[PDB]
Amino acid sequence: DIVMTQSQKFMSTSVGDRVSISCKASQNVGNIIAWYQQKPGQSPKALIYLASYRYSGVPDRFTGSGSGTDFTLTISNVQSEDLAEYFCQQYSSFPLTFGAGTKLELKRADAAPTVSIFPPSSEQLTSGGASVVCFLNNFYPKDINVKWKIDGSERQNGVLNSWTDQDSKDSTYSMSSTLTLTKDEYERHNSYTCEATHKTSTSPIVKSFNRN
Amino acid sequence: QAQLQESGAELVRPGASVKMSCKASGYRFTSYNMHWVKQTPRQGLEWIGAIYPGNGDTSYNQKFKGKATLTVDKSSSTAYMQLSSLTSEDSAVYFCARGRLSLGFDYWGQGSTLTVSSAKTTAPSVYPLAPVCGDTTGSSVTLGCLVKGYFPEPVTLTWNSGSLSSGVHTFPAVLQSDLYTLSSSVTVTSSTWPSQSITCNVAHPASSTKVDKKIEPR
Repeated sequence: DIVMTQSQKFMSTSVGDRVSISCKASQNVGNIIAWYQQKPGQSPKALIYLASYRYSGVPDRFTGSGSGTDFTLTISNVQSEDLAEYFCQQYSSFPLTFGAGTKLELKRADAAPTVSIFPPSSEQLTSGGASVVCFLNNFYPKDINVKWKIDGSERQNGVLNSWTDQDSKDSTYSMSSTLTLTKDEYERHNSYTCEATHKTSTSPIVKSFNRN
Repeated sequence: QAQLQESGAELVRPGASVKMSCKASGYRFTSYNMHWVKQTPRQGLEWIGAIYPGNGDTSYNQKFKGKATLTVDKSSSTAYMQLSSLTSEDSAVYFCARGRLSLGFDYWGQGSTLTVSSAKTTAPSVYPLAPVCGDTTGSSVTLGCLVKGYFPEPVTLTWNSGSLSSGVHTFPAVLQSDLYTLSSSVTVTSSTWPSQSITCNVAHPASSTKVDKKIEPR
């Protein structure tokens, strides 16, 4: 199989800048590669075919280049609508293969996360459950690490995380982390902590509490 | 003028078998190959196979051989893809697309979402999230709502019936052990809560449920 490689999962840029997304084929496929753009909850949209041709109706700021194995998609004078995910594809020989895609995100100034932790509710405890929740809102870059520590020990089992897309209003990122235990287990420990490491701080941000 | 009309979402339990459709219009159906692609956050876009509606010939990606079967109905310009022995691994979005020998996939359907779960419709449990001991350091405070144990999607969530639209973050739902759990936080001024009541309104149409959970100080 011909492997298509897009080394950068994410790329940061600004409106008016020029970006170049790379894509490499494990074998020489001449100019039989295409580029597709895709936005949240939508289907792929054809932008480039035959390595450098633009489909009818595509902005001229979009340009494709390369031949053989090294290809690239360049977007000069970037626009807000251009912010999306880009996939390259070789349709030279079966099985047809796509790259892993590259997400284009708006660049913005660094922002530390606002962290807040919450204990299990009475309602959930009555049902025999216990979830501890941690919110880490409006931070940037998107890279961040969250850890849970029960009475000093890190706990990785029973944790579920959810991340939001880059906010269209302030270009920041938010995350939610929930640790779920059984009521019995919850009432078996005392110290619960949410620890986050982020570019904006040398030391981790710590939010915790003790049962009762 | 070309248009690919895919069938709607599907919900089935493991071992089952679904048959998605892709109605074509605006061009000569038998002149182009119809391709199918699978999309998933973990595997990305994956080519499944292609069918030439002209004679019915097909090509399959080894990886989906035995999993997917492609056919067409020439008279109704419709293409089909059936997936059997479904498992949670087959849960993804499936697109049909027109294949052009030299221009690649010039057209794509909207896609059909396939969710494979052994779960049955289930209303969510709405849990209030109040700050530890009702405290807050800044001139603002953050409350939240934990919507867990529901199926299927989607869920509608608002704060104070929508009056509080600013400063809210409703996180994407996560599927775990057959059920979904979503999260939502809201940030307001210290002078707002507990002073004034903050309520989490959660609706789940699939089960016809509406729940209003007020965040109480403890």
